[PDB]
Amino acid sequence: IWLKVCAASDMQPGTIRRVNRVGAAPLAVYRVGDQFYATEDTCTHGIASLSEGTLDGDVIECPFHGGAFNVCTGMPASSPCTVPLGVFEVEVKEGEVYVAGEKK
Amino acid sequence: IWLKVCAASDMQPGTIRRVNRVGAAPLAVYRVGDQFYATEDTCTHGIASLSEGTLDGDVIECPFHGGAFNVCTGMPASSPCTVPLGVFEVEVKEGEVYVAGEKK
Amino acid sequence: NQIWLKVCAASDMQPGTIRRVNRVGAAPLAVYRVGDQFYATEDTCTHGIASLSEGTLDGDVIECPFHGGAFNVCTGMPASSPCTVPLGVFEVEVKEGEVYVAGEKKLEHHHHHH
Amino acid sequence: ANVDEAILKRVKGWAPYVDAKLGFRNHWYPVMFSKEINEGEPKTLKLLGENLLVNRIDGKLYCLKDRCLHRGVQLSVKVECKTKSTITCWYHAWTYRWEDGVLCDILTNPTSAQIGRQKLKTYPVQEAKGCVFIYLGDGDPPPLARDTPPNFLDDDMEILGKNQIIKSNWRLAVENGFDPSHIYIHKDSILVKDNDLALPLGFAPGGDRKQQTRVVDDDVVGRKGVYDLIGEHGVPVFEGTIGGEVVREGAYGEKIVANDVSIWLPGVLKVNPFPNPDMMQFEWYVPIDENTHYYFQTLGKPCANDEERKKYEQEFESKWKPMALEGFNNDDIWAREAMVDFYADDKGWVNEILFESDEAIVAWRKLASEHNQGIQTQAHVSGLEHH
Amino acid sequence: ANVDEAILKRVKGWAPYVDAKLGFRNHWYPVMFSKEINEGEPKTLKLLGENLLVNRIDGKLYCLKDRCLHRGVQLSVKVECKTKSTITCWYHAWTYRWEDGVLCDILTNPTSAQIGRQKLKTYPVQEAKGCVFIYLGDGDPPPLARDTPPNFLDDDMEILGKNQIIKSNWRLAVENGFDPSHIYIHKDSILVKDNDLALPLGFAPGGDRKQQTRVVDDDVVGRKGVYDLIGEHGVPVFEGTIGGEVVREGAYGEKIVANDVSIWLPGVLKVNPFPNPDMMQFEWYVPIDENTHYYFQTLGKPCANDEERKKYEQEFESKWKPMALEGFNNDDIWAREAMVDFYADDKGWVNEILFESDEAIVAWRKLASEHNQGIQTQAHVSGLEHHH
Amino acid sequence: ANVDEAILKRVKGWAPYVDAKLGFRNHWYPVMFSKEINEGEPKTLKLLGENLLVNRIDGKLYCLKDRCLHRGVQLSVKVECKTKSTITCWYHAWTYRWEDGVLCDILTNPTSAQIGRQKLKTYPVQEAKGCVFIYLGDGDPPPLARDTPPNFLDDDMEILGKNQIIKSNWRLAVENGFDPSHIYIHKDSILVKDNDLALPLGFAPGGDRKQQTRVVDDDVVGRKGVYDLIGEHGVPVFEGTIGGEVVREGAYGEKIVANDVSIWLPGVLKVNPFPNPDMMQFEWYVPIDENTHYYFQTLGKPCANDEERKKYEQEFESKWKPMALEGFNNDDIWAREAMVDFYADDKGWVNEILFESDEAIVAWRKLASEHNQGIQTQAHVSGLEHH
Ligand SMILES: c1ccc2c(c1)[nH]c1ccccc12
Ligand SMILES: c1ccc2c(c1)[nH]c1ccccc12
Ligand code: FES
Ligand code: FES
Ligand code: FES
Ligand code: FES
Ligand code: FES
Ligand code: FES
Ligand SMILES: [Fe+2]
Ligand SMILES: [Fe+2]
Ligand SMILES: [Fe+2]
Repeated sequence: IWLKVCAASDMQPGTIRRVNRVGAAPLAVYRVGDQFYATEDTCTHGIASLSEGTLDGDVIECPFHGGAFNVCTGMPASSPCTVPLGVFEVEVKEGEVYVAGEKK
Repeated sequence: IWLKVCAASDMQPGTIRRVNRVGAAPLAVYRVGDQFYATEDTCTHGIASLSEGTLDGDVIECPFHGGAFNVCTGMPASSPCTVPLGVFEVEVKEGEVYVAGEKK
Repeated sequence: NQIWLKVCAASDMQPGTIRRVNRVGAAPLAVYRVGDQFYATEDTCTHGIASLSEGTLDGDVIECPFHGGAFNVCTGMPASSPCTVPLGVFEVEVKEGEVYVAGEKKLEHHHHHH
Repeated sequence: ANVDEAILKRVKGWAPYVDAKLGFRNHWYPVMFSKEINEGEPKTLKLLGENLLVNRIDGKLYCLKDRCLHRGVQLSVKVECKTKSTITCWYHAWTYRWEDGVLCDILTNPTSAQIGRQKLKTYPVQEAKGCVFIYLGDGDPPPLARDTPPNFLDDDMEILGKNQIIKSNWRLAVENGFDPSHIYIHKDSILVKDNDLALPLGFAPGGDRKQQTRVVDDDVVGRKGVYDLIGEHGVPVFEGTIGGEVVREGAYGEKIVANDVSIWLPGVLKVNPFPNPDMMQFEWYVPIDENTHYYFQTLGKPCANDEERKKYEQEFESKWKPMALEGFNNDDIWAREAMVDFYADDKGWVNEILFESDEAIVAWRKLASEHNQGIQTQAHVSGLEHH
Repeated sequence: ANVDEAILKRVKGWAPYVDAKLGFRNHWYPVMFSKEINEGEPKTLKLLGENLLVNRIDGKLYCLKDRCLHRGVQLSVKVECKTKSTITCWYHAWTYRWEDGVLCDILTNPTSAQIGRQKLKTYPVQEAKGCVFIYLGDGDPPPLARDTPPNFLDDDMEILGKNQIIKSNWRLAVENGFDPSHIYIHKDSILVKDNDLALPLGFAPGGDRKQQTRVVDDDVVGRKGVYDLIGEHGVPVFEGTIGGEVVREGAYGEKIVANDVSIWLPGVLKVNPFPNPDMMQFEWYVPIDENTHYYFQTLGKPCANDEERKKYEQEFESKWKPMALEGFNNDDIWAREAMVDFYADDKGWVNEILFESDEAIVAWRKLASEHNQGIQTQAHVSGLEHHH
Repeated sequence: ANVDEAILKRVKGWAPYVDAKLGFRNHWYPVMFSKEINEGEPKTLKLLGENLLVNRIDGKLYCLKDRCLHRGVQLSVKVECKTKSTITCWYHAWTYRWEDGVLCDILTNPTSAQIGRQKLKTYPVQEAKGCVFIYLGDGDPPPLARDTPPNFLDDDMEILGKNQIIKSNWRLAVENGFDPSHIYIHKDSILVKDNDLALPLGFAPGGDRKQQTRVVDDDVVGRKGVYDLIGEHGVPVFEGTIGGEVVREGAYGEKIVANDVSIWLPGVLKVNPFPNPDMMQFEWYVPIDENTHYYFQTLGKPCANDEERKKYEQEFESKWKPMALEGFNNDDIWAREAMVDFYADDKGWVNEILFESDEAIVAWRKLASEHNQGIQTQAHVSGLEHH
């Protein structure tokens, strides 16, 4: 169920934050403007950390091979990525960032 | 020695009209602005029908390989064409277009 | 020979032009007029056997007509490949509106330190 | 994509066909005969520029791309099938299921996050008439019937054949086979004399342009092809003359063959009847890469019982195969190879000077351009790209 | 610019490495063994795409570019050393000094103004441990130690080896060598049984990414490299399973080898200990051109005198070379060749799908991209170009 | 252009020459000896990248491009000369006349509209001194004398020679031949000792640049060439030294040869006298394709009667051919091959470091750039292109 990630102001616009989860695969929380999104942190094309990539609009570019994903739908935006990223809806209440426990 | 093609008004400038002749090779009637011209319909470089090509000014481009001819002189304008096209006499009278039975 | 070699009247050369100076028993020189200043170097390109006086002068850089190599006429240093060997530079002075070029090239001898 | 855009721009009637140097994607293609692949013995081959692996497990055929997802090596360099349903890469042991290509295990790291999250490309494979067909395409395949000539799949049709690799682009092969006037190169074939065939040197066309061919835009199964009708109103040429003097004659045999000749997408010719009044020939020109193709020949004959089939197989091995498939078609092989240079730089597609009988070829090029199911690109081979 | 810029732009973490198809300039590289080059007997070789000539004069080695300055022919087509300190091109007789490459004479024209005004490219050369190293770079060379792995130069370390030309780009060779999981290809090597080795099939990593390796850039001699510490927190794999069933096991020998593996610039691997608990293996993957490399293998074992040295040599010839260098590493050869096609069009650098053990390789790619001393280009081979 | 514009922009003195990788069009070139082509036996060859066919009919030679207008196959794959004056393509039987290349018949369709309306490229052919010359150009050809060195066509000059294919661009061959200092590579030639020749190792230039050569552009025959006059003011090098010590000596034979050397467009050298004081050598470096050329060698010696011709022919076979053409010129062959890599990427034309004796080569490059009759391009090979 929902996990408290951080205060909205803890992230500058256009930045990415990695969220480690004990016993689980890490997640990546993106701040596009004033909006927040989250996906699995590991690129589906390899072992790269998307949180160490480049964000352009709502598209995250993997730092390894240039593959890319739409941080909202999790669908590939650029090759060689073909496997859709797991998306996690995020909630922002009272200046606090929350990311769902499961996908969807 | 003249065959009825059509009424000058039935042809928009920059358009082509194929003239089939019983027991003989077809001809192509071109309307360049206010004047009409005629040549063999078959491209000399192969078996293409020039009436299915594109007219740019007074130059007809063959749909097969891009070869071209000047519809007034019948001379090649673009490679791979090299053999001159047979030109036929065109005559407008009482608003109707007429093409000569034999080439000039 | 002679310490200073008489070339021509400073007025006989237009800005951006080059003149070849032949010498008895020695290799030819090339004198360039950059604006109102005069410079000189060996005439033979260091990359081959071309005559730099037959090249094109662009500012203070002379381009060889053979392979496109180039040099800075002031320092004699290569400015464009395939040239890699520096040109010998010869001092030029104007006495009485007359152009004079040195008979011996300048050396890294008794001058500013590095 | 595959050809200089300045060239494609010039070819307005069939640019896609000229662009299709690697073949048409999303079509079925025969690549070998059923007897060539046995239980648990993976076989390699290249189709449309792609390296593939075919295996037979519990009688059924499966096809996997012969390129490991990890470092791109061909799994076939050192085959390692450690369980009946899988194949393990010899390099770092990534293991894939033949069934769906899923990466089910990694022996060098059983805890890898990649397990179950990657999939090696697989292609549908179907056996019919003793022939192995592969659907080199994406998504659910259409019926095999769509990509085969009429009657090839008939219940009583007995199919026997031969396959080999030929050094020419597949299109040169298709055009040569469907070329009405190429029959001239067969004038001295042993089959003509030894099987008493009637064979003209060519044809003097008759009727209009549209009467020269019959295009089939749709069949009951979605077939796309063209029939050569030059002989419908054309005059068979039996004596060749130069300056009015006879210098060559056709063959005046009694057997009339090649009643109808049709070419079908993705590139298979049907000659009926041939090489004998009671048989028919179906041959594919399968693209392997830009310079080579599989010349997959088959001869079919209706057979009711097992006795006739036996007899037919005997006749095939002792007569038809050596006298027809080789004695007749061997000349087609070097004829195809002779056109390689002119088209190799793609300039031949602009400089060729066609004549009347080529109407058949033009009809094929247009049909192919308008109804093919996709152009194979080098990107499909190395990995699709989109930024 | 050796690779399509579109591809390089995609590889944010190690573009320089992907661009270094011809190797890194300004580094020392071993190209042959001392005993292979004799007095006054010029030897030809290609290094980083450059044709070179090496010669021994009065015992000392000299290296000249094997390409006459005049019409660009290789002097080696017809070698002409008319004096001990020079070589004369067989074409128009331009003559160069081995010591500095200066065009000192021209037999066809002694009055030529070119004489003394041209210089053929020379490269520093030094022999160490019986190996010939050439500094393929410009300016004064750095200490050899910088481009050699630790202990290779130790006083007592006796070095023996083998060298050959392999048909694959040098990087594929480097990565195959430093690859923790490739060990799987060696499961049936005769060395494993014949030398009673303990050898797993692979590794299940443990701990974070940073812990997977140790990036060294604080070495005092200046060497730059990466240590593979996968077996530090990872569970070695001895039972290979498919669907949970054991289909293959590793080797349960008594000898413990390869406790630590490290890769160092310009591209030399160190496996310690190997192939025996009291030995070390040092191997270079030297770039010859874009498609080939020298697989320079060396085995080191401390020796206190000429008696032990002789003993070791005999063991090397009868056992180590055939059983290890060949019996073990022969599989690495075809493994390298198998990756050629995927990477040949440079597309593999984008399409490869990596997994956990590749973290070590990634670290190497980044280290190499950041600490290499220069990227060799085709222009270096034909002649550097520059427009004012 | 056949070369990167960036390179051509750099070579202001002879860019056309650097661009002429395929040779100069509109010049006569020798390709074989008359005795090699018999009546009614077509021979194939490639000249300036073009595949050609040469045939002898009633003693006269004719040349047709070896590429059918239809599908671009080489007619020579299977030669079918059905009447004395024609050749019929083996594919669809398009038939051409040797004399004018006109498409006169088509056996596969005698009613085709292409008949009498298409023409295959023909090239002028002329035999002289027992040598076969082909005018690889368009329009009526100029006199053969224009493209031959002085004295080659002399009535009493008996011409004997040899021809072969060498793996190097024609220009590298030309420059090797006209190179004054390359003489060094011949110092150990058997001709030097066996024919007691006087042969220096090189030359110490003398006089100004203009005096180094004699450019010929005033020849009444139209010949365009350059004479190498380095020995007129220079001091022959017979003692080569290093550090002031003699390390090699030239040949001090009694026979004086090669005191007159000249290079002529399209690319033929004349060495006089050579290999003997009473003979002359004329050799062509004929472009076949960008990587190869015919090394057409000929030796000329005046002969007033058959007895003298026979005598000459005997010594040619026994001495001149084996001792000179082969014994002396063989080193030139691998010398040419040795320069291929440096110029292969066209960068050698920029990075070469020339010295004094190369002034002769520079004169030739400028002469060739200024007086060639045309630059052959790949477009001439595939088919001229223009919008
Ligand atoms: C891991 C474990 C052993 C080795 C290795 C990586 N790379 C190697 C190269 C040569 C010999 C042994 C090894
Ligand atoms: C100088 C001296 C002799 C020759 C030459 C240049 N070029 C030649 C070409 C063929 C045979 C001899 C020579
Ligand atoms: S690991 Fe992300 S694009 Fe390859
Ligand atoms: S058929 Fe018209 S250009 Fe070819
Ligand atoms: S001679 Fe001046 S650039 Fe070469
Ligand atoms: S390349 Fe196949 S598992 Fe690594
Ligand atoms: S190529 Fe070496 S001296 Fe001329
Ligand atoms: S290719 Fe020659 S007649 Fe068809
Ligand atoms: Fe056929
Ligand atoms: Fe290994
Ligand atoms: Fe020579």
